[PDB]
Amino acid sequence: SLALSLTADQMVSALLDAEPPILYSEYDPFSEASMMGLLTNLADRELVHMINWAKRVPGFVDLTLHDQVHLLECAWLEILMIGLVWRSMEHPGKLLFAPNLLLDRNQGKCVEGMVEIFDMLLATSSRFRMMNLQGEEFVCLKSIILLNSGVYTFKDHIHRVLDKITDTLIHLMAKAGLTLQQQHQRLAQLLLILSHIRHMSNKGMEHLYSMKCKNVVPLSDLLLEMLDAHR
Amino acid sequence: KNSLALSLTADQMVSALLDAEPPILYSEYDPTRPFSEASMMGLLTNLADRELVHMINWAKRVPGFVDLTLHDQVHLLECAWLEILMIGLVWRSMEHPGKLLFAPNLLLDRNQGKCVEGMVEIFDMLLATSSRFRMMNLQGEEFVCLKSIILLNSGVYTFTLKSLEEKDHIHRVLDKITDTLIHLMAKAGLTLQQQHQRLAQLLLILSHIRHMSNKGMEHLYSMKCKNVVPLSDLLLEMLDAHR
Amino acid sequence: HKILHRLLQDS
Amino acid sequence: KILHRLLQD
Ligand SMILES: O=S1C=CC(c2ccc(O)cc2Cl)=C1c1ccc(O)cc1Cl
Ligand SMILES: O=S1C=CC(c2ccc(O)cc2Cl)=C1c1ccc(O)cc1Cl
Repeated sequence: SLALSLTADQMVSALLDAEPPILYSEYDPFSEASMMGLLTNLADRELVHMINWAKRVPGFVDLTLHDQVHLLECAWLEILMIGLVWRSMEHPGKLLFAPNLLLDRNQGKCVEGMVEIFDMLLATSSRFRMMNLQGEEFVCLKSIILLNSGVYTFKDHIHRVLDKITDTLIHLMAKAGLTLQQQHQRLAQLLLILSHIRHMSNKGMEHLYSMKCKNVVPLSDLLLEMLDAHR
Repeated sequence: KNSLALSLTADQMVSALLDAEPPILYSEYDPTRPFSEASMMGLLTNLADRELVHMINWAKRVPGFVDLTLHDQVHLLECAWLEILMIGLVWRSMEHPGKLLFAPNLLLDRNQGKCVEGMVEIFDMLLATSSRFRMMNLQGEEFVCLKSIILLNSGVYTFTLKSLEEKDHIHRVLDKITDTLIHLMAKAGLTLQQQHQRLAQLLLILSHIRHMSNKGMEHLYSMKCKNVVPLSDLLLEMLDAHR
Repeated sequence: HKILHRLLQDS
Repeated sequence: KILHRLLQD
């Protein structure tokens, strides 16, 4: 496994190079079916890029195909949400789903139960904003989610890669001039947010399941496959 | 003002948390009668309800928790109560591979968890967490830190403008517990790289503990509507705080 | 009238 | 299983 042989800088640049692009929503208020359709189409197209982003995560390709499927099936909504939260940092009070799709919590009331998920996402973006989260830190957190969120539903290799990313996070903070006490404090603060990102995913997974049997908007086959893996 | 928690040293933090530990309760389990879905759920409901009473009074003794307003204390316990019940159960079950020690007289395996619909999937996650604690050789001083971190963290992001100092006070105590965890790992002869890695490994488990709590909350809501076994008035309050 | 309130309340 | 196919490529 070549992931463990990389340096901290070579881990950062590999994750930065593997970043998926920022996709656009379908061009042109919103109802329930219209907003859910725009979000469904966007999430479905983002999933294709995430799967290719996962292959470029150092150490992910070393896993068997079954383990790659298990990790993506459990973390896919977390990865979509943390990317949405990252894009929305420069837009306080708003969620940047796409450069042409910027929504506030009032627009989240068009869909049932969507305003609760919106407020949790907005709160996470404010937390990233108050902590001055850096893009190098963000790509490490997103890789941690991919490898960690499903590791206990199965493994020594995945934990070795997780320790590798932990070394990379600390290496970034020491590069920024933080003291040893500030390094493990910021490391703890960042990882505790992943507990809430997991919470938003479980709440978001239940909402997508309700949208399925409400049948407001038809879901894609890939989205249904990722959704059915949680029930 | 003049918080007692911010003044505590690392060793004093451990002592206060260890002194606040709730007891390990027993259940009304009779090994004579075999298991039924209503009986086993009644045992787990009766046990969890009595543990909730001890948890609420344990939370009062967590450094910094008493400084929060009553509205914040209610909110933190309402969202973290099942997480705290689960990490305690996982901690009790470390020395019993493949078994969950709900009580010293109630030791269940993944087979007996099948006596309840959907409960088997939650049993396997709790077992995997207990295996992870055994794999890491989790220490009781580290465990009491993680349990207090769950209480303060799990509901801090679910909080208008002036109460930002209350959210800031919680983050100050959270950093205080982080210093305590690092102080523990430094005493056990771990290098700085080992301290950061083990610190990350412990906090990533809290992500899976949140996942078990969310799945457990949906399973408890299912039993409520199934009406097969009645839930206590306190559990119904804590359960309705998530919908 | 929450039970959690009173259990947190009484001293 | 679309997730399988997208990972093979
Ligand atoms: O319920 S959801 C909360 C956030 C989103 C979301 C949508 C698009 C996207 O590119 C990223 C995200 Cl995180 C929700 C959603 C909605 C419909 C749907 O079909 C799928 C999803 Cl994921
Ligand atoms: O669904 S559950 C999975 C674990 C448990 C559990 C039970 C007792 C206890 O002291 C601690 C735990 Cl974590 C379940 C449970 C069951 C019924 C019930 O009424 C409440 C709970 Cl919490």
